[PDB]
Amino acid sequence: MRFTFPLMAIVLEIAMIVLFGLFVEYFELYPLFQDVHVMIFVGFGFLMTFLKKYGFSSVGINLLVAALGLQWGTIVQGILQSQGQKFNIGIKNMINADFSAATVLISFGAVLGKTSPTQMLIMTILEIVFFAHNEYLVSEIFKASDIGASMTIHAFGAYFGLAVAGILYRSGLRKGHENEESAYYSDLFAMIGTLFLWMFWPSFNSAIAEPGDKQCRAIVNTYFSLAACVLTAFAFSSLVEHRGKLNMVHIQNATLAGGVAVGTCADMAIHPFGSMIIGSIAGMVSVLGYKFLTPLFTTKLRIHDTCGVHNLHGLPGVVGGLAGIVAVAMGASNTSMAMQAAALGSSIGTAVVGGLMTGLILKLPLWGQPSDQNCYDDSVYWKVPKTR
Amino acid sequence: MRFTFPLMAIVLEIAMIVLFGLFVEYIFFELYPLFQDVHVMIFVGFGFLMTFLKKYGFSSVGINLLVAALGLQWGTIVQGILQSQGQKFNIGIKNMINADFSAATVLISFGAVLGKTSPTQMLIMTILEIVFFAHNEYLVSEIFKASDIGASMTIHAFGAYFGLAVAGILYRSGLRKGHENEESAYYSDLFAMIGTLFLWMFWPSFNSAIAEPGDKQCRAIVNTYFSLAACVLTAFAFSSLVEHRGKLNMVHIQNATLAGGVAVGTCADMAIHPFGSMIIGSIAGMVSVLGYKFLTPLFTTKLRIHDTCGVHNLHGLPGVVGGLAGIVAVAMGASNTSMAMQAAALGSSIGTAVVGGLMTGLILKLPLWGQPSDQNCYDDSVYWKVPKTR
Amino acid sequence: SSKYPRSVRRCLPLWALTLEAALILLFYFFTHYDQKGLVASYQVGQDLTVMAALGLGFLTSNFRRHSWSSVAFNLFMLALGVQWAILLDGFLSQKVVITLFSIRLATMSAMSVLISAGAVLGKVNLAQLVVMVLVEVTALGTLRMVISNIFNTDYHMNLRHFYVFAAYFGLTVAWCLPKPQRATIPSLSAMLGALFLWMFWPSVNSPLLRSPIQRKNAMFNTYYALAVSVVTAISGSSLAHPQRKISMTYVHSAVLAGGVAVGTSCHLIPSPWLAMVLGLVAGLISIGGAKCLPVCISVMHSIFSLLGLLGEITYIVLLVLHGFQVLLSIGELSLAIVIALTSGLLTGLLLNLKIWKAPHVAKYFDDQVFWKFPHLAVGF
Amino acid sequence: DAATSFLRAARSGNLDKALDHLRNGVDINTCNQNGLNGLHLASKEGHVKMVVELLHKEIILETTTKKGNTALHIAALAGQDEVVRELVNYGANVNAQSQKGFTPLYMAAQENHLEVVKFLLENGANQNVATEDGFTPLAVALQQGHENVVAHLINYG
Ligand SMILES: CC(C)CCC[C@@H](C)[C@H]1CC[C@H]2[C@@H]3CC=C4C[C@@H](O)CC[C@]4(C)[C@H]3CC[C@]12C
Ligand SMILES: CC(C)CCC[C@@H](C)[C@H]1CC[C@H]2[C@@H]3CC=C4C[C@@H](O)CC[C@]4(C)[C@H]3CC[C@]12C
Repeated sequence: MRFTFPLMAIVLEIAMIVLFGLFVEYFELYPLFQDVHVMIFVGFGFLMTFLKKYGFSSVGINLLVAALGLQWGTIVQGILQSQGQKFNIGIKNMINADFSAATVLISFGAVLGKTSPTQMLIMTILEIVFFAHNEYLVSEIFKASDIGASMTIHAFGAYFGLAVAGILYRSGLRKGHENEESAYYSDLFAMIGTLFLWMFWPSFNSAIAEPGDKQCRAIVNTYFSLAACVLTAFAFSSLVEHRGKLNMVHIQNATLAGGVAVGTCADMAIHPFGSMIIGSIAGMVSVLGYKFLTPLFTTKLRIHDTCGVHNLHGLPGVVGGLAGIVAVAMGASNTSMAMQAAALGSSIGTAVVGGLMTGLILKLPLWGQPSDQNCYDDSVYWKVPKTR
Repeated sequence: MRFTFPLMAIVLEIAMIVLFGLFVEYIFFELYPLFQDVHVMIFVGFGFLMTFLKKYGFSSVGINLLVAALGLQWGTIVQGILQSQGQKFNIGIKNMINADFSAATVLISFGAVLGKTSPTQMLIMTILEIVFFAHNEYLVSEIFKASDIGASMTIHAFGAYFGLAVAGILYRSGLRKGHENEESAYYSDLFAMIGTLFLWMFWPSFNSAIAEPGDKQCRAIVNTYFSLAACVLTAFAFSSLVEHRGKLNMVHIQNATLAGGVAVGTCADMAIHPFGSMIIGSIAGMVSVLGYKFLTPLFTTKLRIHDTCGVHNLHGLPGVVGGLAGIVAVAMGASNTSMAMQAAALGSSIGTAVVGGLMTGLILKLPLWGQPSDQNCYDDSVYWKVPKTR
Repeated sequence: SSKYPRSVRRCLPLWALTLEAALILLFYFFTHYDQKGLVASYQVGQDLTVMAALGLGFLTSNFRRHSWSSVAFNLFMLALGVQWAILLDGFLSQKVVITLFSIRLATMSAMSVLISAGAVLGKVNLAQLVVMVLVEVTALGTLRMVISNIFNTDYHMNLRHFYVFAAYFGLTVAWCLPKPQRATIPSLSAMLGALFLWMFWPSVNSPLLRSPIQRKNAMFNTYYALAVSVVTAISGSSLAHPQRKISMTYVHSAVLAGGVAVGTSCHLIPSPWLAMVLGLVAGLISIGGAKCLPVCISVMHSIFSLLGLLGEITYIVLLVLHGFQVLLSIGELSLAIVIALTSGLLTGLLLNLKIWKAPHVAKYFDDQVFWKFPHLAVGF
Repeated sequence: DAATSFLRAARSGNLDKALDHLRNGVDINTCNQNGLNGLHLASKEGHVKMVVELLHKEIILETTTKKGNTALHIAALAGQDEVVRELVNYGANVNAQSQKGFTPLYMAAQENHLEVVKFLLENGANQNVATEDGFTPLAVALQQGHENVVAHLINYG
């Protein structure tokens, strides 16, 4: 039914309005919030525009998903923190709502080009519930330190999206798709998202960091991790390609793995050289993931990941969690090691279980899912111009 | 003739230099980040939003840069002269922000006549429109003393109506049934989405920059944020509802998703609640999409007003909805200030916009500014060297 | 010789990974860590970073088939240059305490290289650019150190000469390379880069200004000079083009004109009218350079070189107002240009070495030389 | 080791050393690990005299590498127009296909080697021999934005 999407959008928005009326009441961090905002809406949105015939869906559904997600995440996270009571909206609420949007967008990267906007609304709602509850578990029960959210945003989003993509597996797409390909100017547009993510990641990892030494450390460590990651991502992209050519997939994504991998340790006293080591390993891991593990996942494990979010958010997120465990073992922070391990395990496990449930809901033939031939094509859901 | 556009631009610049020398002299770092967000909105947001036209990208972004760069200087002079009543004045971050707001008003008007005017015409429109805009906002803020922190009425409605009046005066019979160049392209629409997203992201700074520090500024930010969020959902929904086979239209997604930021402008610093901002944002997106679908064809084919970017659907109608929301919010007791002065502000904004736009369009109509022929409308090649390769 | 690029599958990874390993080791051995205005101070460095990666990265993306290389190589160059600049600034200005301020200064050092690279982009591969980054950061550091030793200025404050050093270093390196265009969409992306540069340039004109009043006045002067320069460049472009049309490529560079013109004196300009006068004169010089220099390789780089020199000249014309100091400042400028040219010649001679596996002159301005594309025959 | 030295001489264009090695008894049809014989490397590096001399010494013209590339494929990809001319003069098959299905015209078109494209078309190169991927020389030239090559390809037809 063509009216499923507008009805769902309007009903969800009315529910948001009623919840805000029931539960919500009314400046130094506002610039950091705006940096995070740019990463959410321009960073991810344009990062996903590499697909030659899916640019409209990538950027626009990014906008739609994130707009819904910030409202719903505001509500869910606020109710969790208030234990069902009314709560006030600060700058921190806005930053955390943007983080919930980022988690959903990471998951979206796994199923990009194979889902409808209606499916993405449903996924936003369910995934934000699961993500918020895991994040509450990590912050308040375990009391683990994950300031950059390597486990709670990146690893969670990656493995949730992978579980959904696994449930939504299409046998017809295992060997590839004519539409699943980049274009020259499309890769150019994707570099815009890459550059904004790279530029503003230090604000991402430090926005809610405790003011003072922890926030300064978050900024500096994130910056140097990303600087090292750029060099290693370029080097390993050249290393794994015929005749040393550079691969735009690698330069668009693996250059950001430093931001993900240093997230758990960002506010810890790991020193710039420690942050650089983490970034270097992350760039390497991301490029190797894109080159060797994504084909393995798609063909043998039947888990197709359109944007290779496992290589940017999943494996580097796991690496960041492991780095947090090790850093605790070296005294770099006062948090328990067992709680870091528990946070990593809970993030991955909750992501997988919730992703399976959500994908089982998304698998119902009621959401206008594209046919196999029409995957990665804007024209299913958009009026497409007649020339490029 | 040939040197009209260079001669007018240098004569205007020398005038600006003289006026600054005669009148201008030298909290800042608290507000500078918000000013930076506004600056990005002016030059990247509006500039790239208009690059959807397949053969007009250079003129869109570049004439946007020319209009805004001139307008910040001219608006500094005019607004400061009005505030000082003809005396030498100092300039701080607020003068910067207000001049950028005046530039934004001109850019909104430019969206109506986009693709049918020359750079010389845009210089003239900038100079005249900033004067009309500055006088109206002085009337609204100082005589009426109405509350318009987000400038739904003084920027958006004013700019929209001033642009429509110029577009109607500049009406071309040839363009009523469309134009082969009035058409988007894939990558042009992606560039337009760059513009849209920067406007959408930085609108809270836009609506909160001049707000009183403290509760009012924070309320402006929060209200704008959630209003824009709700507007996205309704704009997507109604773009699906009104289009053939439910397909989304990038015109709607590029423009109607900002209607929430426009419509919450007047009430932005008022205590309408986050839920109140969302209801206005949800209505704004609806109204903007319906305007694009149904009213723009009516305005163009029947009223002889051709609005290239549909600024009436983003800035005009949502501007009026925001002014109307402010009157209702005063009746609710959400705000001090009278219902009558909020209503007087909406009336004066519209009336001064249409009157000034009509007199400015009469000046622009004169066949002296190198405006394109009907055939060459929406074509960069009239004024720019265009690469052979797309 | 073969016009088909030689495999870099061993050169480039070994080079980049050895560089990053060396940088990590040096950071471990020589760098060390360490309030109310943390976010305020961070935002200036973030503005510089945005101007470096987005601004300069996309500004050179206008080429028809070299946009990927421009953007990505600019990112790589920034990542290398900032780490190396941290180490070099520490070594020549004392262990290295890493602060947000030191990151900001290192970013400025990196942007000097990024501006210089515009003269050579499309004619070099990544390894050559690594060499250029290392040598140029080192040469700028040496120049600042020599100025500090001789004229008793601060090492960090001598980074004011960055625009003139960058313009002349890049020109010399370009002059040394073997001897050898636009499209609409890359032109619009380059406009995005140019706009971000133009918008955040006031942050370039006051990173190094400690006091608030000087920062405020410098920002105001840069903003107004830039506004005037954009209007002169778009309006005057039609005059400096054979077809009487506005040139997008000319605009991309000429928008900055007033920024560079007031770069080294904006803290000394006491009223905005003078900054606007300098912006107008910078724009007019930009038109004149576009129209005249081509008669007498990159034209925008050449006009920038005049504009940086114009900037020092107006700094001299002003510093007296606020003649031995003139002699000292002329000597400082001459030493800056001399070192820029000499280190640029050395860099160009190094870049010409065969081992870099540089692109064939027939293959300049092509992403296909450096990037993977589908459905291509590969190898032999 | 003599064969390795002969192959190195062919790569470097040291015609005297290669001739001395051949006189000493070095096999003309020797090849390196990649299957590039002396003619393949001579074509790679554009050593016209080496090509002429090797052709005189009864080197197989249509011997292919492991990638399936003949001397003409290598010359076209390398952009050695003079070598392509000599190879065709000596009877090089201009429509030979590699394992992937690339023709010399496809390689010339992909590498924007306009003069090679000119000569191959003028010598009967068929611009419809597609690759296993289904790509034609016109298609790959369009993909890479080689605009002069595309214009000439469509003009010749
Ligand atoms: C998060 C990732 C890394 C691991 C956990 C996700 C698991 C549970 C996913 C990934 C692979 C998936 C399977 C892939 C393909 C098929 C075949 C299909 O005809 C039925 C579903 C089935 C059998 C999927 C069920 C869900 C699945 C098992
Ligand atoms: C992620 C798994 C596979 C392990 C690999 C990451 C390793 C290399 C990381 C994780 C945590 C890191 C450590 C964290 C904290 C410190 C204390 C500091 O004063 C010296 C560096 C040191 C000791 C770091 C060195 C690098 C390190 C050991």
